[PDB]
Amino acid sequence: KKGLPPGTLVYTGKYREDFEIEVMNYSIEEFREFKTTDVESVLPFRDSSTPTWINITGIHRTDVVQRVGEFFGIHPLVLEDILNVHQRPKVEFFENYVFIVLKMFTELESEQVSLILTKNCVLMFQEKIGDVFDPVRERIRYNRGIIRKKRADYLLYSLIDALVDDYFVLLEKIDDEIDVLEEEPEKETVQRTHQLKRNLVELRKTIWPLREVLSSLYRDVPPLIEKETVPYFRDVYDHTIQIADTVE
Amino acid sequence: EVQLVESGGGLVQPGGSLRLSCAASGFNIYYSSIHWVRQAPGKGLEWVASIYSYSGYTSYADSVKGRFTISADTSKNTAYLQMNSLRAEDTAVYYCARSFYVFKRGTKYPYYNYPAMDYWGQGTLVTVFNQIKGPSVFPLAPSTAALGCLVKDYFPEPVTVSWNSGALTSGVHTFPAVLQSSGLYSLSSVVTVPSSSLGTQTYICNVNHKPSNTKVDKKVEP
Amino acid sequence: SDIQMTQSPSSLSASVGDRVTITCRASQSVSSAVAWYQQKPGKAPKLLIYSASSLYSGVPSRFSGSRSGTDFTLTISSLQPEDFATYYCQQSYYKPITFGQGTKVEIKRTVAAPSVFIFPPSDSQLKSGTASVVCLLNNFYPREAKVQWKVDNALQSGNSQESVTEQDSKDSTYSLSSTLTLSKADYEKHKVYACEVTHQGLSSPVTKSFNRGE
Ligand SMILES: [Cl-]
Ligand SMILES: [Cl-]
Ligand SMILES: [Cl-]
Repeated sequence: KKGLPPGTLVYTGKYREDFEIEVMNYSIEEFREFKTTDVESVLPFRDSSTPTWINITGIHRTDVVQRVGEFFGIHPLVLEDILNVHQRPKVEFFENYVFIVLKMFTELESEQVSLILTKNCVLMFQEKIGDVFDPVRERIRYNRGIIRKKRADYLLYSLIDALVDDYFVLLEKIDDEIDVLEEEPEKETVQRTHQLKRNLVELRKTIWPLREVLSSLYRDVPPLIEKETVPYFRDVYDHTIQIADTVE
Repeated sequence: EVQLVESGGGLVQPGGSLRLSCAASGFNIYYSSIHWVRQAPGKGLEWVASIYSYSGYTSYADSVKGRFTISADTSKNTAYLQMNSLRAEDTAVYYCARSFYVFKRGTKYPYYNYPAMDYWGQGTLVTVFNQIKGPSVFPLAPSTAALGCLVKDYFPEPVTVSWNSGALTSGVHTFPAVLQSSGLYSLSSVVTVPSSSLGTQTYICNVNHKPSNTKVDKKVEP
Repeated sequence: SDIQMTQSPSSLSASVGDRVTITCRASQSVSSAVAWYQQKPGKAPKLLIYSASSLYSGVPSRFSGSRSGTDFTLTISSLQPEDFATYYCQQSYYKPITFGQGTKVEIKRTVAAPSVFIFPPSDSQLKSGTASVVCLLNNFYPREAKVQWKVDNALQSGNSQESVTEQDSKDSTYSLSSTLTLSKADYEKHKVYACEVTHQGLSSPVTKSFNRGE
């Protein structure tokens, strides 16, 4: 992107295998889900009276990103940031939507996930198939908790909460694997151990920009997040600050 | 410095095809979004198609989708509109236009304005036809005086009318054409004249239908 | 599911020095993503205002734009001769891009009653099997007029078409033609052909008529 001018829509990542769209539209009474490779079948949820989760996997299909973006009223410079997967997590507020860029860890792998909250949709953009959001899927499907009774702002909370819980499970799992490898002096074990330590180092770097995002979502929130949902965002934020540093 | 110039407009039949071009100077189309906007005779502006030239991403109004293809040749710096499956409602002035947007990145509240069309060409006329047919011309005879010509049963538009080969322009009114149930156009041209001039002054309407190469001079007397 | 942009009015009349106001209403929120364009006869549109209120480089400061929710206003603070034109609003928030219907800014003048003329069909036309009777209303203001056709005291419907000029450059008036089309056979069955005109400038209706045969 060094040569390219502002506004150039180019995917900068390494995943060009998968493409699918997955929709879950729900209310108190019912839910509906489907998978498709036909972008025209997701456009009508823009105007839905009930909350929709649209998940687009394979942003290498920049034609599909542009189609969805232009129909949903997403500014071209936001579409540029969705496709540019080499950037620091951040949150940006516009009049009709909230834009969030996060990292998702899932043989440790990173991908960028973008989320757009409108009054009735969460649009989620991913690089490759596989995510940490199955527990939210399961709550929609079997009507567990309160997600089916709430709006898209609570859907955003639920997705970010799943990501944050997974993050803290993951780095506990990495600490345990590292402790075991150290009880184990073969060349493969040593180089592997040093690999897992470098991985743990990159995991813990991402807490700082994530805390900036979580802070903005509960302190002077914009109108697309309702007063009643703010306490849920405050709980996700609070969960990141529990083992505080000490000066002594 | 920046200029868009459209060309390629003319007569076309259903079954036929027509390619319009928009030649851009002072900027490179490669990093631009180029639009076609059309205006049917006596109507408003209607967006047709757009191309984001860097990716080749194209967008179409539902009324042209599957009939028109927009493209960009980034070595000729030229955009094209390829018109297929022509219909009578495609008859219009076609304009090419560039869009821009103003922005500043950064902060939690980025300053992002949505695009507008800064540069436009002067447009190219597309006329859709089945048959070319020249008009029949009839006097509207006078009896302070009005006299005229009725210009009936032609296709397509336009027809021009002049009076005494352009020597008489004052008090002249040439009406917009109406489309009859026959699918042929009709119009009249009239002029008010001092009655005193009629008997003495000759009044000839000069009718020109360029599509059929028809010129007709009708003397109009009482 | 296209956003509709309802622009009003379709036409207005004004004098030089007037404050003119043109409105556009979006069917859904388009944030501020609204632009205004001017167009003169035979010329391409010109950008005046973008993002609802930003004046485009080189546009006179007497043009301003403002927003209130989904209501958008173009204001000409003091109309100058070169501002008689058509104006369009456009939203670029959602694709497809949508335009308002347009507002034609016309020259205000005093009411002027039409002068009315009736023309029988030429002998030349009758030979080919059709008869057009033409009613001309000349040099009137404002544009609204009604023409009713009567053949032997029978009110005619569905067999006439009207055409109106744009405002004349010299006197700011309109003219109109109404053409009654009959088969030769039908034209030769009846005697009296009349058109009746009503217009704001006329204190009662005007009829011009002829007898077929003269
Ligand atoms: Cl709570
Ligand atoms: Cl010629
Ligand atoms: Cl309004």
